Amino acid sequence: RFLKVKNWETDVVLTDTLHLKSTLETGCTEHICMGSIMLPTKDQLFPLAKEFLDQYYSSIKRFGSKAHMDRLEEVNKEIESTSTYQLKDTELIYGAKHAWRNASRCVGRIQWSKLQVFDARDCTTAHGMFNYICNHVKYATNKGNLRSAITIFPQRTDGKHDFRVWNSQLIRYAGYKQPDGSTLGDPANVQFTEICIQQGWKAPRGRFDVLPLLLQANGNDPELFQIPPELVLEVPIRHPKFDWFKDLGLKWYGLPAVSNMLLEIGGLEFSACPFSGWYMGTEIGVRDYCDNSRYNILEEVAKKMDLDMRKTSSLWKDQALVEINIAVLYSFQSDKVTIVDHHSATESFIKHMENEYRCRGGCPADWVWIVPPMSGSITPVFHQEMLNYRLTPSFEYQPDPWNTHVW
Amino acid sequence: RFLKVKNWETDVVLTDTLHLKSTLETGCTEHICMGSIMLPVRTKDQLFPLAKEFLDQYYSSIKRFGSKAHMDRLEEVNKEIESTSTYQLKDTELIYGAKHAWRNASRCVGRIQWSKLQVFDARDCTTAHGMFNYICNHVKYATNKGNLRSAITIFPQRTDGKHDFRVWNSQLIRYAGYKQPDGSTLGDPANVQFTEICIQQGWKAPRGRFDVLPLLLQANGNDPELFQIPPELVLEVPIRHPKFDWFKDLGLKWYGLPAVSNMLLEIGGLEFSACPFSGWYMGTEIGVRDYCDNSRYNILEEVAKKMDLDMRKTSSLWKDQALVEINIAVLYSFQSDKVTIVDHHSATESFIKHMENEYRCRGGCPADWVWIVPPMSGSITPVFHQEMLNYRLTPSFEYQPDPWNTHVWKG
Ligand code: HEM
Ligand code: HEM
Ligand SMILES: Cc1cc(N)nc(CCc2cc(N)cc(CCc3cc(C)cc(N)n3)c2)c1
Ligand SMILES: Cc1cc(N)nc(CCc2cc(N)cc(CCc3cc(C)cc(N)n3)c2)c1
Ligand SMILES: [Cl-]
Ligand SMILES: [Cl-]
Ligand SMILES: [Cl-]
Ligand SMILES: [Cl-]
Ligand SMILES: [Zn+2]
Ligand SMILES: [Zn+2]
Ligand SMILES: [Zn+2]
Repeated sequence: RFLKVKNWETDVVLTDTLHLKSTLETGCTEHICMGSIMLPTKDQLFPLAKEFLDQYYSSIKRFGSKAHMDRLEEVNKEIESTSTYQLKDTELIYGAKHAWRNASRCVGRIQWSKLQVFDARDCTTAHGMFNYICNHVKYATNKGNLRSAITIFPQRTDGKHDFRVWNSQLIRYAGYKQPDGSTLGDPANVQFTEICIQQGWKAPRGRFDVLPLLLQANGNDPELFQIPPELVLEVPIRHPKFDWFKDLGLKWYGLPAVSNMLLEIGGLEFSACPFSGWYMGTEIGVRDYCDNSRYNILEEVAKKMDLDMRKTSSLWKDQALVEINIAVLYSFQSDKVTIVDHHSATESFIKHMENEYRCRGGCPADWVWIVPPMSGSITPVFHQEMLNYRLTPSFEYQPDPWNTHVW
Repeated sequence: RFLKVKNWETDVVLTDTLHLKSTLETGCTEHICMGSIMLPVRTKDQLFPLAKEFLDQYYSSIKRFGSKAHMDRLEEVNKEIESTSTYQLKDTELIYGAKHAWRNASRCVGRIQWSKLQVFDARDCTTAHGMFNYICNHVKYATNKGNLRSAITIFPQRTDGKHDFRVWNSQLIRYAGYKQPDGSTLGDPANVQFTEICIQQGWKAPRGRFDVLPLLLQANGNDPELFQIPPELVLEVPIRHPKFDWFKDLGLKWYGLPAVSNMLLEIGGLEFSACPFSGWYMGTEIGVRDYCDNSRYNILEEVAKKMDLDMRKTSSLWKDQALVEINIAVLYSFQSDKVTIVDHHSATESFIKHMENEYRCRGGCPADWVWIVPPMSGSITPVFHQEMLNYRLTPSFEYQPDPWNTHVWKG
């Protein structure tokens, strides 16, 4: 009921009391831990509404006030009548900021209160969606000086009028299977690229083709739109000491913008809610460049470095991995595009977590994701025990729309 | 029930049925996952089912389930429990149990080797002097002049909890740590408390950076006694780097035999509180944890200085660069001196092959991702993208409290 977490580097011990407000399931049981599994009605809605409105009213120091009670009744009334309800703007901004606050897999949550929420609940068409998105992209990008944002489209109704961004991120590179058997571009986006072509996109068939947006308004069939190239800030990748690095032909985009998740606030479901921040360097240099199912360039970089690749024990993979990550950071910094390295991001997070422990009573965190995908042990999060539990408002996974949408 | 795990690199999906045999708890609930928490006398009543469980597994493994030998063994154990409150394992059962506790060790990446464990039965041991002899023998055998062999030594089981055998050392071989008055630490900061006990017990500390600790050994619940391991039995490797000639002048060395001696072995409900076991090192345990943890030798700054990296900002990745160089050094030194060691790529690759084979033949392989993923370069190893299920099978190794915390002193 009071839970202790220890830091094995500093001996510091912290007490979590926030977990007693956990609600959704973890996937784990007393018999089996699923901590490393990536995906482990009117009657239903009012409790969720109440739970949310109670936390909102508590947060502005107005708990049990007539204004609190009157909103509970109003929402109760509207649920009884319409089977759903509408959030006040203040509630929407609170709910969104808190869904980020509660994202146990996010190392960047120190920034959670500074989120810019764009309310797009008046949107009715895919063209309208496209406009809201370009606006979000321009605002978030800010000529390289990135600002966090989320844009919130209309909430689910019957579940057959869903708004969805079919892209998994607003900005991402196409993937194509070649007669050769190999893959050109990003292998992660092969499927989504084919649907784009099936829908009518003229693919440039290159290595770094920014995908078009495929947008679904009001449950209608989704539509293609090209983001104005001038709004997609990209960074060519060079290394501060290896001149040959640039020749590998590498570049990436400055804006990480997740667009396939669902935002849940007070039982209400926001199926299109793209949100963006800025990159931690390892996301591009370790995952995007170096996963075997991604650009997979470790081999080619190690070769240009003339490392000995005869035996794994030379740590050639590791040497190359560092230099690739050095080059990413260097390139973003030289072009004045916001980026954070994993030492700085995790130090910031440990500061955030201690802040949350004193002020909120805990900070749900998923160690498997919070510890960076390289040099884990030499970052201050490795030795930090974490408790992982689900608080609402939250971001949730949802299935890809092509598996569900009826044409 | 069937449980699926996926590999996000290869899309290979595996099905777990072995979790149905799980017992003890994880610490987790449907409301809270404690997957990253490091640590979240038995009655006749609880003992016979534990024994039966174990002997059913044992007789299955040998294709003799339900046999006359099986049933006679259940009955023989049952009555021994009735009349003595405990029972004795056959040697065959002990070997099987120990091998399985390793096979079931969800935090161990080295499990491909589980079936080749040399088991030394020390249940006839009665004194600390006897323990010391058993341990020197274990060390000499396991070390094998640098061609390392896995081994475990098993001392008598717990009886009433007042007569425990305990190795007070957390590992058989480890370096002393000394807190200086100015607040610095000489040698290994992990062993300061234990070093202090040793000294209090009469150990004459050399007070150097790499002093091999004496063994502190408790037999039959008696006060523990000090013994120095013969230096000729302690294999050590001077650490140097294949390209950087100044690396040797850091004065680093490490011991070749990792030998955990503070855990408890549970088999068939019996508790073996002194069961030191050893294998060989994965390079990162020395180069990442032992050398570069801030609470350990903490040499990252010194190495980076000598390399003349840009240390003005974390974003040059100077710490990562030095980390890789130190780990390169450790593996190069070990290989050159022909002392068994495994790099993290080869170890995790072997583990994945082990794990898949365990799914085919056993219906699962419980694994703790937090420990299985190496402490550097996680994502470029094949375990990072591997979903794992963590649950507890017996026989097992368990944590137990440090003995200076519970021991009743006799004087
Ligand atoms: C401001 C800069 C931000 C940074 C540096 C950052 C960092 C990260 C990282 C590194 C991960 C996954 C671990 C990895 O990729 O290695 C992640 C996950 C996540 N973040 Fe952030 N984040 C930022 C902003 C945001 C914002 C603005 C939101 C929402 C408003 C958000 C919500 C999430 C969620 C829901 C996940 C989990 C995604 C999933 O389960 O797939 N983050 N974050
Ligand atoms: C043969 C070579 C072996 C290798 C390379 C190896 C490797 C490792 C590593 C790397 C870890 C923890 C992860 C880390 O420290 O970064 C570990 C943990 C562990 N291994 Fe092994 N292992 C070996 C042999 C053994 C043997 C012989 C046993 C027992 C019979 C054993 C049982 C365990 C246990 C119980 C843990 C968890 C320790 C704890 O919770 O503190 N391993 N192993
Ligand atoms: C808003 C925001 C900003 C920012 N800078 N970064 C993000 C996360 C984006 C992200 C995108 C993808 N495709 C995969 C992962 C990790 C996928 C993963 C992680 C682990 C630990 C294991 C595994 N199998 N997969 C993270 C969001
Ligand atoms: C028999 C054997 C052979 C072999 N090569 N290695 C071992 C494991 C030895 C070991 C010893 C210590 N002191 C700490 C750890 C990990 C400590 C740790 C890991 C993680 C993931 C987090 C954390 N806080 N602490 C492991 C046993
Ligand atoms: Cl990405
Ligand atoms: Cl990934
Ligand atoms: Cl160690
Ligand atoms: Cl550690
Ligand atoms: Zn769990
Ligand atoms: Zn990856
Ligand atoms: Zn450590």
